[PDB]
Amino acid sequence: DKTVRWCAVSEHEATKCQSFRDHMKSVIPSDGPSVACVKKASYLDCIRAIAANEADAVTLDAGLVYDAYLAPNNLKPVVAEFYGSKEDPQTFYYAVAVVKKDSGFQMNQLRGKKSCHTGLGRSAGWNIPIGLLYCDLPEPRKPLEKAVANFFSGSCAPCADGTDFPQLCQLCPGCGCSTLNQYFGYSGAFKCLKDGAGDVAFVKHSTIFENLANKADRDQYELLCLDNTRKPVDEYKDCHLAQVPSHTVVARSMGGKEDLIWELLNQAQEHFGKDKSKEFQLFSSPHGKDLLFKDSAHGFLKVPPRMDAKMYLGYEYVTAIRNLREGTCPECKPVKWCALSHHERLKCDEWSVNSVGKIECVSAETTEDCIAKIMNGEADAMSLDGGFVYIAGKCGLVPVLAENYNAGYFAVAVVKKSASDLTWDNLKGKKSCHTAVGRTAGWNIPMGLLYNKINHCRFDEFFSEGCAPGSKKDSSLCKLCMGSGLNLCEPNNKEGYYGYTGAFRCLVEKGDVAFVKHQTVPQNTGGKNPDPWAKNLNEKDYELLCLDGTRKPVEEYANCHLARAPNHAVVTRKDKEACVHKILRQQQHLFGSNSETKDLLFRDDTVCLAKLHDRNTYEKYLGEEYVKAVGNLRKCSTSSLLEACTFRRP
Ligand SMILES: [Fe+3]
Repeated sequence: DKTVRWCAVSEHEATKCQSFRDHMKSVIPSDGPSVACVKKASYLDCIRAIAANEADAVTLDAGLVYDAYLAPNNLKPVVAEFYGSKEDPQTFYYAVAVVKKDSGFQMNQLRGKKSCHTGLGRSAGWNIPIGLLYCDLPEPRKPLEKAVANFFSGSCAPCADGTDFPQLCQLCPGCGCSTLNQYFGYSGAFKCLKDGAGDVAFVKHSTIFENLANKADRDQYELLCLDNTRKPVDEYKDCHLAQVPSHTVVARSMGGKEDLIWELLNQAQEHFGKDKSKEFQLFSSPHGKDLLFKDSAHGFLKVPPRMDAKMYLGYEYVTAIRNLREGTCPECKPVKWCALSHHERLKCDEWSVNSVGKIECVSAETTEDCIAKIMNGEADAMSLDGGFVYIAGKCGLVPVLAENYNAGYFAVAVVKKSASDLTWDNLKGKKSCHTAVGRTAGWNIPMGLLYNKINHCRFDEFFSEGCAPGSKKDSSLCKLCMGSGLNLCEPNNKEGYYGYTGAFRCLVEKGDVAFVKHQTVPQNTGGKNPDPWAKNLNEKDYELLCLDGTRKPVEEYANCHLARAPNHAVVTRKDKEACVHKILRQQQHLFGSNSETKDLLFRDDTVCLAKLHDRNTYEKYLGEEYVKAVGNLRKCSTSSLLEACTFRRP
């Protein structure tokens, strides 16, 4: 059967689920999804039912999405409700801390201030901010209200126990837990800030825009960012306490039935969603409000399949809620490097013991997996080609240090000297060799420039065929690759045409043009590479294509390159930027210019790890022209990590 067992948490919900069930049968054909209805006592019982394979799907708030993820439940987000409208779907809100312009303090200076909260137990106004501040609170941290009462000098915390903790009600005596209290709710807590009762209001990104129509007034307010800087109120995407999904359908991590759940809900919205005007409506009920889904919902969006709960909720949210649940606080130290192979891990392990605890190791199977571990705190750092820096950046990470070899390396187009027809001005129908799709030298620069000439990124229809590792297996740009079985066209070492050397090899054996870096040909000719494919080559037999339309010798790269590559760079989270900057310079003065295979963790061209100063953003580090190019190449991107991050921040 293709049945989705929907979990209801009340009798009114099960009634709506049964109506849902019955109406779907009229509009979905026999080979299509159907609905079964399971009634449990609570959200938590539903989570357990689904983990136990007694049900399949339930829609949850953020907090319960977190509970659902924890062992032994192991559920994940699969479909999101959206709001507002189809043109600009709203899936998330942002919890923010709003303050007055010129009030003279940062997030790490909130102790002693006056706070305005929407209400005790509410997410944006209490659980998140207090969650994030948890370890700043004085001991004993239980009971929580007492500890908060002794952190802020006074507050309005609606619904708090002012009798036992009067500080929490200084700004709203009684701590009224209703609209009768002028400082209750989102508009209430903002008002508490605006009227000068408090110094900080813990509310939503939209709260200020709903209460202040004129920009001139909003310019008198700012937001506290967790890096202890301030930003304008319309920049909440880069300055929030947490990003929070409004309502999320979850399901088993393995065994599903993700695709069935989406097929069901997508067809349900199409026949019974917003403004469909049938007797049955998905987003309302005669039996009650917010049954199964929120009545305000306008539809559903499929959650990208790479997404897990921690990535969906985000690192900020998870930190906040972890603190609340676990109640654990520390008493700088170990940087967790991410390895991508057994040989990367072996160098890392012996680095760890050589560093004396200062460095530790974690491994993942691909770069993206390693990036995701950095985003969620399972790891802290790794070094990346410019193309992965962009992806890391879109995913919220920052570059901290750049690999130096000597402005960085040159991306060049290599060709065989014999075939003296080839020029940059027309490579249409020729055979191309790339390091990998999405890398600086192999793709982003050359195809970036190419995009401007042809105005599309279907490069498998420009070149006759090629090898560009990471392409779709049925693409003409996997035809020249050499990997066997499942390894064919894979962006890793089991594919011999992957990477700088690989792409040059590809040119030598099969291609017409290879997109690599300036030192690749010199290093793989003249006997320096002893492998049979390179041993007997000399660099004089290869030439570079210049932007002119002319050609030049390989040593002449400085006047015959496509563009300057931004260097490979170490990336991490903003909250570890300082510690990573410190520990690596302290480690490279000990183990720098003063791997057992090739280019493990860092390139072997790397002489030092260099300061970035003001270029600690992916946009500022890569430069605008590089970012523009990659932007245009996304239209044809197949990176599932990038798809997941962009779902959360388009
Ligand atoms: Fe590179």
